[PDB]
Amino acid sequence: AVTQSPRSKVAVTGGKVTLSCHQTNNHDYMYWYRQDTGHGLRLIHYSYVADSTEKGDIPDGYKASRPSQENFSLILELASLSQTAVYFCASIDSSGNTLYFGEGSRLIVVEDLKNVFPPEVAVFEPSEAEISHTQKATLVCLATGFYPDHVELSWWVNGKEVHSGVCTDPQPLKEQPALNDSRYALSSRLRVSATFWQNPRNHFRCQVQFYGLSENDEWTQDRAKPVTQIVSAEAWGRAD
Amino acid sequence: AVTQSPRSKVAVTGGKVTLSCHQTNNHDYMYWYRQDTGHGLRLIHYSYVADSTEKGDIPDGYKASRPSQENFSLILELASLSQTAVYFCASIDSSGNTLYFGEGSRLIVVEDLKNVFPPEVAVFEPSEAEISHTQKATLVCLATGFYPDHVELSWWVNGKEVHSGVCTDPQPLKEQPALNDSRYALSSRLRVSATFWQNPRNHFRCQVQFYGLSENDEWTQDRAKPVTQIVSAEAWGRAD
Amino acid sequence: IEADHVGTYGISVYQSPGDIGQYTFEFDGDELFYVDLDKKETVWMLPEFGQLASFDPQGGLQNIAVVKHNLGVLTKRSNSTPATNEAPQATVFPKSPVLLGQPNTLICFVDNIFPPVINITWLRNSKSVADGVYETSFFVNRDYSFHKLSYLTFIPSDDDIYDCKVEHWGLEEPVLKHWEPE
Amino acid sequence: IEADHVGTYGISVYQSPGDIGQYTFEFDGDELFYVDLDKKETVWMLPEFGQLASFDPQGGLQNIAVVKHNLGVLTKRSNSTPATNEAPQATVFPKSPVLLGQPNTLICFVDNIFPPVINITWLRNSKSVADGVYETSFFVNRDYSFHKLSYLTFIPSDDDIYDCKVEHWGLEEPVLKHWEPE
Amino acid sequence: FEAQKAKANKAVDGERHFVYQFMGECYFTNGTQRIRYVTRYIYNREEYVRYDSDVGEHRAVTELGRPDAEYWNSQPEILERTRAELDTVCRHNYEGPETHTSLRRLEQPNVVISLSRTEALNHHNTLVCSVTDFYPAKIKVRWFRNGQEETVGVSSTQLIRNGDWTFQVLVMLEMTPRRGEVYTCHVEHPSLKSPITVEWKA
Amino acid sequence: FEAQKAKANKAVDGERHFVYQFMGECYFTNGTQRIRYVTRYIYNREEYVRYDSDVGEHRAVTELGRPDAEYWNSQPEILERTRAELDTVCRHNYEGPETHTSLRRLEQPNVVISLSRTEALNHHNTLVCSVTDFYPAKIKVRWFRNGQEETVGVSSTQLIRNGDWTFQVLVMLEMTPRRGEVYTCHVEHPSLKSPITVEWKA
Amino acid sequence: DSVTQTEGNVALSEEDFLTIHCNYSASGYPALFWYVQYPGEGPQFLFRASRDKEKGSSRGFEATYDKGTTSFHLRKASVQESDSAVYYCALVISNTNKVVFGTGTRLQVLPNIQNPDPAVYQLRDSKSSDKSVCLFTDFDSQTNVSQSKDSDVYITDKCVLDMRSMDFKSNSAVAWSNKSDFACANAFNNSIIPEDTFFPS
Amino acid sequence: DSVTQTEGNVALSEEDFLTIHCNYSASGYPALFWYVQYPGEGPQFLFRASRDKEKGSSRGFEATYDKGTTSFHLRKASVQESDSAVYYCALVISNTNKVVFGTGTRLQVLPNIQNPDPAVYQLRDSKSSDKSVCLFTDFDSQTNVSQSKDSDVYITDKCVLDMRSMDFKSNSAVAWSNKSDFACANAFNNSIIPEDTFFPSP
Repeated sequence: AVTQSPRSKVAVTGGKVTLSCHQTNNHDYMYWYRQDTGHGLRLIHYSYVADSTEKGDIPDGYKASRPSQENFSLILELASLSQTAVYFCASIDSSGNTLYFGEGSRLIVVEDLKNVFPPEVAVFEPSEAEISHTQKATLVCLATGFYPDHVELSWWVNGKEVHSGVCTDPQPLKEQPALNDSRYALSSRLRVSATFWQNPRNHFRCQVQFYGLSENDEWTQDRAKPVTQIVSAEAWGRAD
Repeated sequence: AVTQSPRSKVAVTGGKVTLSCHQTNNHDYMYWYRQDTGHGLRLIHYSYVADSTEKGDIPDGYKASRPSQENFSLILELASLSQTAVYFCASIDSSGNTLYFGEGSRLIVVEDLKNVFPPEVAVFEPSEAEISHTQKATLVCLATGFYPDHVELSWWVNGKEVHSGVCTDPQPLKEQPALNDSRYALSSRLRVSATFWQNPRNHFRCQVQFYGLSENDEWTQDRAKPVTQIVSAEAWGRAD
Repeated sequence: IEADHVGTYGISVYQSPGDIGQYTFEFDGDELFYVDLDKKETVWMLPEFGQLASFDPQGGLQNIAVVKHNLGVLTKRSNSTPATNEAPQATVFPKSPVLLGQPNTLICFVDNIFPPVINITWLRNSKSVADGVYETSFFVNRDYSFHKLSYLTFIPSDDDIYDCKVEHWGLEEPVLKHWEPE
Repeated sequence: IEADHVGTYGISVYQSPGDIGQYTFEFDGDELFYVDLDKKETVWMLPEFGQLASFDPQGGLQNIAVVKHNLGVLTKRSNSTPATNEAPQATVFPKSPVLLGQPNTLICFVDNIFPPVINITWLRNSKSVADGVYETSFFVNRDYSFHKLSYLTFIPSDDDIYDCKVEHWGLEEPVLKHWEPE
Repeated sequence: FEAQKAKANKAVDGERHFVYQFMGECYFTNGTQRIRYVTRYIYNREEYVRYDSDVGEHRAVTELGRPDAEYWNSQPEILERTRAELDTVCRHNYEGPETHTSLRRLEQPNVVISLSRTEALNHHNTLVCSVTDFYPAKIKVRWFRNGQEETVGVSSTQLIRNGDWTFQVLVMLEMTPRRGEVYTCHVEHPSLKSPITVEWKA
Repeated sequence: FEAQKAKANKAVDGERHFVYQFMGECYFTNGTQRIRYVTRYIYNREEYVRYDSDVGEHRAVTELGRPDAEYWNSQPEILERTRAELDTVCRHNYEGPETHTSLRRLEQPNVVISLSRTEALNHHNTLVCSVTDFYPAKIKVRWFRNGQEETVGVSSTQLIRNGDWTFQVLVMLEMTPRRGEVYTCHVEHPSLKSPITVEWKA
Repeated sequence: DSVTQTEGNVALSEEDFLTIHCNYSASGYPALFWYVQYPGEGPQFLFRASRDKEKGSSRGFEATYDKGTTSFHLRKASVQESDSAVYYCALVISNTNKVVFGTGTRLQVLPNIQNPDPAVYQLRDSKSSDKSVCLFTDFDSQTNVSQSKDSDVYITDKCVLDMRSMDFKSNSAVAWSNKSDFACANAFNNSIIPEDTFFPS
Repeated sequence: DSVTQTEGNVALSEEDFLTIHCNYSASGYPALFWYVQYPGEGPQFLFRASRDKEKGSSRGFEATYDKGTTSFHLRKASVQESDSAVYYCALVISNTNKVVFGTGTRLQVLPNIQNPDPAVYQLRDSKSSDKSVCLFTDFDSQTNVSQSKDSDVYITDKCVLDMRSMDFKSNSAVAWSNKSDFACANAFNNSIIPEDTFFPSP
């Protein structure tokens, strides 16, 4: 249906961001809403024809472009700290009134990119105790030291991604509660049968998707450029 | 104005009579009425145009003819005893409603012309007493034994007819009250001064006009034909 | 001139030459009856009227005698002045709704007639009809001219055209008033 | 088809070529208002109505976008079939009783209009007038053709003849509807 | 009741078509209450003499009528006769014959409804209500569109006089037949004790 | 009160003048009591698709409309939206805007009487009663000859729509002016609390 | 459709009041007339009345048209003796111009004699007196002369004679008989004659 | 012209009754909706109601359009723990096709644990164990995990894990410390843990 791009994006104040939206449903009406706790969804701009756009409730600070009838772009010429939010794109059939949203485009606007850092992932193998007590094995994945506070943690067993027996912290945790540029940490759990873990054949991996700098961003430091990447950690079954 | 002809006429039952009427008033409407005590005037026929006629209340037994607009004729083809009466002719102006009658045409219908009887006239000289008591002298004239009952009694002194000091019975008197062919009688009086009578020079005469048979009527009897005549009686003044 | 009812009585008309007279009685513009000068009788339009009311024919005859006379006098008193002819108009219409195959009466109303000497005849398909034709007397008009009506008994056929033909000295040639069902 | 009241809402018309659109609201055969596609505002016939009721212009613009699209589709779906021109008829009459030397409005009612692209102009003594001329939007008809009214403000003069001149593709040459005060 | 006639007075003596016309009109206002009597003598469409009860005597209308007018007013029998005709003719005929004849004639009308052109629902047409053969003239015809009296689109002819003591009138109603519609024609006339109503269901 | 509009559904994709026409009619019988809602899509004077609340779904009227009708009835969001317009549009607009706008507009008529040709007592003429600038359409005009309503000789035009929310109608009366006569024109209309009556003394 | 006169015969003394009733029945509104006929001639027009309340008059006679009680009663204040004649009430049917007459009333106006002298004389005939004649004259108008119960005796009714040269009037009646025993003193025994009547011999 | 949701955050045990109030204010007669957004994705359509008295429903959830009190309160009989997500109340302005959303209510459906089995294990790192991790799992939903008063110790809130292949659920929290004196038996001392929690010695 409706897909959004990028899935996420960090930006510097005064920076220019571009959220693009593609639609296959073949609808005439496409909208742009911003989400932020304490305000739900507010409309920024909307379009019903392939060449025009119209302002919503809070269009101030944004520009839209409907080049075609399946592509609707949202542009922020100059990033602002108050523009940090989750942007959702949607569509509706002119003969209907039901909205179809996309996955969303999280956008964080930082003051100094000098406060940004990629994560560090580690996997902790189940406890010998838990196994011999509940016949279940729990693996824990830790992502720590990253900034901004937006990562996507997923589990992959033997090449396939799993959603069964998985738990990930709702939202990140500050490593330095009382501090300005504090790094974040996030944990996740995957619980599998005692046997499924005791098989040296099984391969468990923990993918952490981090969104950071973009290739078109100036970097003149010593440590690596914290570009949007994927850090991971793996672990093989323990023959028990 | 309107004159009638004849003034009178005696007729035999079955006889044919013709009453003619002439008018000078120059009127369109002319009528014929019959008069008989106990019925006043009844209309027989009437006419408004020079060639037609119209029936009244009792046209039975009569025929009319309006040859011109001033001559109106009433005809009785066959005389009847019940047709004995006085016929009056009259006229009216089409723009008015006032009648103008004539003198009248008395008509008597007898059974046998052998009866019409001439009147016998006599004069009775005044009384020696009346003279020497009122200084007035009255002469009486008596016409008796006539039939039908239609006569005209007049007085003539010294050749002239007089209408002063004269009285004549209104209508005749029957000599035989209870009888069919009763004769009639009629009296008249003329009163003059005692002196006018005591003059041997004065000549008093009583004329009685009797209407009876006409010259054109069959008569085969012994006594004289009772034709319309005048019978009279005279008397000369008497010495004081 | 302003009245709830108008009764015109003794209407006598006479003309010369020919001694053509007419005597009628009207009421609210309808003929009560006329007097036939020849048959010398009174003809009531509504026969039911003659049952209730009557009028002795003699009346009209007598009154026609006067008028006849007055024409003589007035004719001479004016050096025999001729009457000015007029052009009479016609109008044709049905007495009741026209329903094919059903007895009806076709009416011809002729107005502005003067003198009152006219010939109104009918024509079916230009063939001239003479049966079931009743004619009214001349009715009087405020301007002293006349009007008359002619009635034709007929059965409306699908395609039979009728014509009211009028002949009057005021016309160089008869005028045909056409009427058709459809 | 049988009702005490009829409200026609969102009436959208569009034609090609030229992209000529019209958006109106009617009630019992009277225009409540129309939306100016250019000025992008709502124009109420009876201004006092706009005080009480309102309608966001966006509504018409949006609905005109759909109709515009449907014409495209339906045009192709029928191998571009041309519309059959009509012969619009005109009728002229005064808004109120004609009183010389007194402001009145002359009305020209044009019916059987299709397509809805026409020119209605007035002529005073064949001189053509352009002041005090108001023109309504096209009104819809049951047969899907339209009608329109044109109003001319004027003062009836003794001898000034007016003419409602109509120009439409369904006519070889303009048709003049004549109207005179005498 | 014997009808009385107005009498004409005889004129005093003193191609080419001549017409003479006499007549006595009796104008009755409010019954017998007010009466005006006029007799007119007409020679060739020209009224030359006349008697008007409002004047009380013959009056020439033109020089041709002086002789007559002069004479008739002189003879008392002629002036008084003419003068009396207001009671002798007018009043008499009104209280007698007329009252028992034309003044009581009542002929109920026959009413029918017709459609001009063949019926085609949801198409304009004309409805005609023919009221015929009634008497006297006073009459009312009203159209009704299923329940309510309509006046617009309604057109009526003038009173047509048939000449034989009857009238007729036609009343058109412009309309368009929609199924479920009911047009009725109402007619009120003095001869009816209750209004007549003919119906026509579309 | 915000007026609600009928929305048009988008057609499914698949000199020379072309005309497309969409519209949503709302038939209100007896106020809001009974309501019927119909939307019509017309291509070149030809209705090819339509929604009738009496049917409950889009129905092609011609082969050109099957694609559309098929699609719209399939998607629930489209059929339910259209279907709801009977309350969403019709009822809403009637109980709201209309009720406070056209449903309460009352415009009293201006009536005047005129004579066709110059007056000549005792001569036929025409009397015209001009009733203009009124609203709504429902109106009654009656003629009266000094006291009594007359219907014969009366002719009326049809209701003339001026186009600017006002109507007019003309009513002729055939007659003849006689001094003492009084003709009055009676007009009853919803906007008047009491009938209007214009007089014309002969 | 006719006319009816109440009386038929009326007699009265000069200077009395005269009233002759007349009623009618007509189909129209007829003009009412009165005619008079003097002895020995045709009836002549007296006067007319063309309509209700109207009044006709002439020579002292007058009548009022009464449509209500359909009357037309003749009337005169003081009748003279020259008014003796027959009076007809007439009616005119205007439609056919026919005139309907009543029966007619005969009017006898007895003169007034202030100086009366009742007496009965015997008049002798001229030449040969075959019958005798008794003259009864000079009596008052109050006296009446009745027929004799004897068939051989003839008696005429009273006759008013007037000498227009002395303005002296006088009533008289005659009686005669063909027989020989005719006595004037007995001639009028069948009548009520004044108590002082004069008789000579 | 907007939408308001009473709550903002709701938490309850599985098989409880759910009720999320929603009130609105519109210029027209809007179609009311409900959307739901599950953690980590966009909001999706739940169901709608186009007019008064109409009822929208889906997956156990249902709401009734109440024009009177302008409401549209969501409701489910027995909520399941898989219904935890954010619920939005929406409104559609049909004239411009704009959709107004409410604030959104976050729904937390605490699972039902008949038998806990608390326990705190120590998990070792792969290859090189720089820091130690203590896993607290198998406790009931009545237990709460509070932050540590030590800055060198990190602790996450309870996380509901579900093995959809044995219909077995289980709560859990994690605690880790960089230092060397990290003891699992002390890791959660700042929290009230079940009295019989299991503490295996490494």
